[PDB]
Amino acid sequence: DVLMTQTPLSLPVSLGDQASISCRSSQSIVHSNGNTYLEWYLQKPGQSPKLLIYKVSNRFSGVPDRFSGSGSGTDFTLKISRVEAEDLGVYYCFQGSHVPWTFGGGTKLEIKRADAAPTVSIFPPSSEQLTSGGASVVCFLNNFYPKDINVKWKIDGSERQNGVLNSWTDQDSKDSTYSMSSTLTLTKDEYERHNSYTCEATHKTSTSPIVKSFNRNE
Amino acid sequence: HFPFDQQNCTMKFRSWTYDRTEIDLVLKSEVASLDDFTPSGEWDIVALPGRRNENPDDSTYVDITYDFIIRRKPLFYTINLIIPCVLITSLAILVFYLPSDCGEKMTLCISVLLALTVFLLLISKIVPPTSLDVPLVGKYLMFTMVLVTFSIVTSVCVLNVHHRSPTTHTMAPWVKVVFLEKLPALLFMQQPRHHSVSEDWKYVAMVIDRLFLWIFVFVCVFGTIGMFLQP
Amino acid sequence: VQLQQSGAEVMKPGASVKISCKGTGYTFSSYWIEWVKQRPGHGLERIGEILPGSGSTNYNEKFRGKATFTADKSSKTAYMQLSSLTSEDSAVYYCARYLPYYYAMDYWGQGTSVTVSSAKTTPPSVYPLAPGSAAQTNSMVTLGCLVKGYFPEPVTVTWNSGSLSSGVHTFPAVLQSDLYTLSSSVTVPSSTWPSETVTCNVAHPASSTKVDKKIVPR
Amino acid sequence: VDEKNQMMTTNVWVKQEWHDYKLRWDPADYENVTSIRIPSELIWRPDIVLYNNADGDFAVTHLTKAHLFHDGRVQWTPPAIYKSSCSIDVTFFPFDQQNCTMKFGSWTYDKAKIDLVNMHSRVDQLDFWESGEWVIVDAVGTYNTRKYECCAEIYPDITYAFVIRRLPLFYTINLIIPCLLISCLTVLVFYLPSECGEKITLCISVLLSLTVFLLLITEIIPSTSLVIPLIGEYLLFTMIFVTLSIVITVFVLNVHHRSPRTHTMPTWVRRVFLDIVPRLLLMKRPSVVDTDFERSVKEDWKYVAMVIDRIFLWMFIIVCLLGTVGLFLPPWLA
Amino acid sequence: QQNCTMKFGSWTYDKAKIDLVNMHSRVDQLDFWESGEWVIVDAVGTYNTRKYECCAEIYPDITYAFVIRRLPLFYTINLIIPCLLISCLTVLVFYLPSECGEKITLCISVLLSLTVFLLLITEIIPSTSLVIPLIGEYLLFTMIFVTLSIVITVFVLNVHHRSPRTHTMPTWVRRVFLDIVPRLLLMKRPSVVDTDFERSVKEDWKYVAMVIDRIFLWMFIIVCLLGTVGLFLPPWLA
Ligand SMILES: *[C@@H]1O[C@H](CO)[C@@H](O[C@@H]2O[C@H](CO)[C@@H](O[C@@H]3O[C@H](CO)[C@@H](O)[C@H](O)[C@@H]3O)[C@H](O)[C@H]2NC(C)=O)[C@H](O)[C@H]1NC(C)=O
Ligand SMILES: *[C@@H]1O[C@H](CO)[C@@H](O)[C@H](O)[C@H]1NC(C)=O
Ligand SMILES: *[C@@H]1O[C@H](CO)[C@@H](O)[C@H](O)[C@H]1NC(C)=O
Ligand SMILES: *[C@@H]1O[C@H](CO)[C@@H](O)[C@H](O)[C@H]1NC(C)=O
Ligand SMILES: CC(=O)OCC[N+](C)(C)C
Ligand SMILES: CC(=O)OCC[N+](C)(C)C
Ligand code: NA
Repeated sequence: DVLMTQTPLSLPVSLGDQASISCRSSQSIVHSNGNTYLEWYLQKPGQSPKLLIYKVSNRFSGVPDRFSGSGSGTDFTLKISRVEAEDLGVYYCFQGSHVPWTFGGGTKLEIKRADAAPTVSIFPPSSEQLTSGGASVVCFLNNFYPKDINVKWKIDGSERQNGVLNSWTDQDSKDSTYSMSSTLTLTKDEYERHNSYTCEATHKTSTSPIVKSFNRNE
Repeated sequence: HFPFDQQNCTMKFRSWTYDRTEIDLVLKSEVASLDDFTPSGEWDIVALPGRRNENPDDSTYVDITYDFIIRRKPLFYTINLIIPCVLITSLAILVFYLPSDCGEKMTLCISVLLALTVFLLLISKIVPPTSLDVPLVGKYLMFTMVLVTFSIVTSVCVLNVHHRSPTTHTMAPWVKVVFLEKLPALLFMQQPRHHSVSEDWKYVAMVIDRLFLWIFVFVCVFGTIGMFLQP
Repeated sequence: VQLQQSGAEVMKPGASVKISCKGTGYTFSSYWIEWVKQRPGHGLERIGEILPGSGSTNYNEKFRGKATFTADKSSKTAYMQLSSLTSEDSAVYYCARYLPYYYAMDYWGQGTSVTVSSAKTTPPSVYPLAPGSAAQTNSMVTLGCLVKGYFPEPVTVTWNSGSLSSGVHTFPAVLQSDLYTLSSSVTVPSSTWPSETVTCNVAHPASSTKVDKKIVPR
Repeated sequence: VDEKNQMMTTNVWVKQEWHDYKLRWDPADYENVTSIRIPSELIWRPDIVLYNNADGDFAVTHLTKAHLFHDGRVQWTPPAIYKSSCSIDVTFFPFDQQNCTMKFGSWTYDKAKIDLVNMHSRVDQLDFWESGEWVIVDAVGTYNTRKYECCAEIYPDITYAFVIRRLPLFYTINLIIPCLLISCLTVLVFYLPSECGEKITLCISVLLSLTVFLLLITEIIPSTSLVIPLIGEYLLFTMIFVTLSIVITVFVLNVHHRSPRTHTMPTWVRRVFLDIVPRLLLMKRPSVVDTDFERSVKEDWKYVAMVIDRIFLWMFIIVCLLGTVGLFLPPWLA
Repeated sequence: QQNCTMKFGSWTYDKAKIDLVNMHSRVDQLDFWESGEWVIVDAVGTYNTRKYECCAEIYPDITYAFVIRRLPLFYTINLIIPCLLISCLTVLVFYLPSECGEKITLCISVLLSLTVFLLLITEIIPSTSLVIPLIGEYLLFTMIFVTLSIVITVFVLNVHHRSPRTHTMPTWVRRVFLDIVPRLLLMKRPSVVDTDFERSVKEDWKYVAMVIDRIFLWMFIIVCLLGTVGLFLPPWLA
């Protein structure tokens, strides 16, 4: 199967900027008919893909004229003259030349803006966790940018790495900032034992990690 | 790309009585219908688009053309033409590893040439007699036949060299220093030389075969470039 | 033209599922049907194709044997059967209409989601959270709302009749061990949080469960 | 029954019979005339056609006269030569049993206007002309109705399935037995002494004879890529092993003609192929005492080649028997 | 390059009743479907008028002459190059040592391959006796010389296997074939003195055969080269 590679994995470009997407094939995907069959598909979050370009350059009906394509035997690129809010999504290159036909790796597209410092927070468990027989500790990080975000579960000078959840939210629209919620599940037999729990995180804006702790022993 | 070829056969429909100013042909659908199709067994259907063509220069011309893109299922010929041909070709190199004392070099190489020519003529009978392109299989067989003819000539030379005795031929000093000293070293032969002229002639004939066995193995292995490009 | 896919499916590991794609408004037997797998994580992988008019079928190397295509002509439907469902097979599958070398994948099915898990239907357990006592009070504070121990998808988290919609940051569901969870937080004026009531609604249509637990200050 | 082109040519009488309400009369008023013969082109006829026609005519073309009865019954029995297309299965050629079908039905009248009634449930073979090459095991017409995307109505049709068996004596004698005779000689090369100088002749002749026979069979069977005849598989495997035997024969001939002046026999070769292997193969070398070193070693090389030949004579005999039995007995023993 | 014509005319109307007017001279090719085997060099219709002995009137006709040129890559690959490869091996038998025991096999194989290729050619060309293909003439000349080589090889094999116990070497044979001819052919025998008379003369015969064989290698290489150029070159240079 022809292997298709896309670069970059992510392409942050602010509104109105030029956007360039490159796709390469492990073999030449030319065909005897004088055409090489390459197509570009765009998928918005929670939606089925959509056709944009076929046969390298030919543009599908009903698509903005900003999109354009070009390439040769094994190198092809997609160009967007101007970027818009609707343009956000993932772009795939599809080769329709050699059986079987394979998709590209996909290249997520984002809009860059003034990075904002994260607003970290910590929420201990509730009475419901105690009565039910559990203890959940969750750390929040909201309205931050860019993806250069890391979180660390330090506790009373002890770094605990087990049971750490990684769940971040894709770029928003109103704020165009991400979020990162990490959780740590604790039982009653263990919840009350240890003394202090912290939530360390490091970001590009602030080189020093941000610490946020509370004392179980109180 | 026989037998892994894909054909693009078209059917052009027109009204041989009325021109475009009298009747206008329209497509009920963009593709031909396969609702009641019986699979072929030898040919795989890929696409059956239909297109309505006008002539911007004529204005009285209209037709509907259906492009029948079909793909050959290649197991039959891959079993009945390719494997036998590769089996025949694999024998093209043995002649250079056959001792000259057996007196069967000519039989082997001549038989190989006969088989290759027969297969080439059969392939020439399966394909259209058009002079636009040559099947890669036919080209590869043609190259192998040329190589086998070269090997026949070389085997005749080596047989002449082998049946040489000091009473009929004299071995020049350069022949000694080359074929009994230098060339065997490159080929990792290392003449035992435990101790007579007749055997020197036999060894020289054996060195030449070993040299051409190398050349016919690199070229034959490199012949995959002319074969692997088909599938 | 329209491709209609079957509904979502939940199957136990090791079983086999059969999803269908029904095409209407065009010559169903003359167009290849392409099946595409999209794991929740990332990437589009083409499983294979079938031409309903004939029986011809192709599979990608990764899916040879795992999937099998069958097509019905009397009813314009095409079926893929997946065998030996593991945890990796859980993904969203699409069906698309393709004519090689002439028309690209211009029409796509709505998408069918398949989940492989040994668990059974379970109602959610919402544990509302709030800022900890050992934290300075400032002009801006974040709320907390947690949902866990539910299966299968989806669960919608919302505030009272959309009392405060903008600014809410929901997060994608995750598996702790075998069950799903979710989190959500929002920022509100510190002078309005205590005076003005805020709550995070929870709805779990799969379990036919609707939950309304008001978050009150600790 | 064209296997290469996958067509069946038959000579049939298409017996039809319907009722015409406008062609009734009272025989008492016409001197007791009970029936008459009229050209079939003067009356309405059903347009029964052969759906799966290939290289022939869809509808009847002879248009003989139709027998008409005073009660409105009409009998039409025209002859026809039909070239229908059927899928040929040559897995067990020449012991194969084909299944070729013929689909008949009205073209423009649906089930609500013309309906077919199976006259009999079995093709009439009273006036059949024996072929001597095929025998009709079964010929039964089945009634089917189905809907076509062309039209919104149901079109009935009758499909006749001719199950015909091939009489295999001809192709047996002409292909199978020569193939077996040639196969018998595949392993003889390993028993030929190297001094005869004819191993190459025998192995090459066997290879090219098998190739000729494979190409002769390739001119009979269809070019489909769904099934592989067992005869074809057997010939191909024999070809591969004969090529391997040619390679081994070249190697053995090279080993036989080695002398101390050109090659040196390592200790391990001497040990293995003059002590261990000869014993395991039940071949006992005479304990000879020769002094001349040059001639003594040449005899050792000649024996090593002889031993190597015996190893492959055993392997190929085992492979030939297991390959043959492991390919042809399963299908025979259902 | 064939020149095939089509003659069109009214069967029953003479020039005094129906006259043909050449609409256009050349045959219209706007809708032509390329064969891939032939190329139409020139198709021109010529108006002719002539009288037949049946009838007293003049009958006009238009004759179209199709001048079609063949594309040779197909036969150049399937008939010509194999023939050249077989022809290349027509003098090798004269460089094969007599002791190899393969001269007869080689020459017979060459002869029968050439005959088979001639028979294959015969199945394509018409059975006409007015012209002869150059390929056919070349094949026939090569077969004649290959048969001559077979005869000479039989004689050389007979000579090589002579010994004093069966044949006696004439003095003239010795003189000629061991002094004069070897010098001219630049082949030098080694100056060795074998004692055994039976073995000494058995090596003179083995050398006479080698010299006789060497004479014809020079002769058959010149004829093969001169014949080929002397047959195919003049036609090439139109
Ligand atoms: C099978 O063969 C047919 C005929 O040889 C091929 O049809 C030709 O395809 C080319 C490529 O698309 C067409 O040229 C293009 O036409 C479009 C629209 O007119 C134009 O925008 C492009 O710039 C280019 O000129 C050509 O018109 C078309 N000819 C006909 C008579 O249909 C077909 O592509 C072949 N298919 C395969 C899979 O080999
Ligand atoms: C009419 O002919 C039938 C036989 O065709 C015969 O049985 C019958 O008796 C005849 N009737 C008369 C009135 O001649
Ligand atoms: C022959 O074919 C028909 C239809 O294809 C099928 O119903 C019947 O069972 C077949 N008979 C045999 C003996 O295979
Ligand atoms: C072809 O033949 C016709 C009639 O025989 C003749 O008039 C014409 O000159 C010929 N053309 C060529 C190129 O030989
Ligand atoms: C109405 C008509 O002519 O139908 C012909 C095709 N058929 C036999 C499939 C219905
Ligand atoms: C009058 C008539 O029919 O003549 C026919 C002969 N031809 C074709 C030579 C003129
Ligand atoms: Na022969």
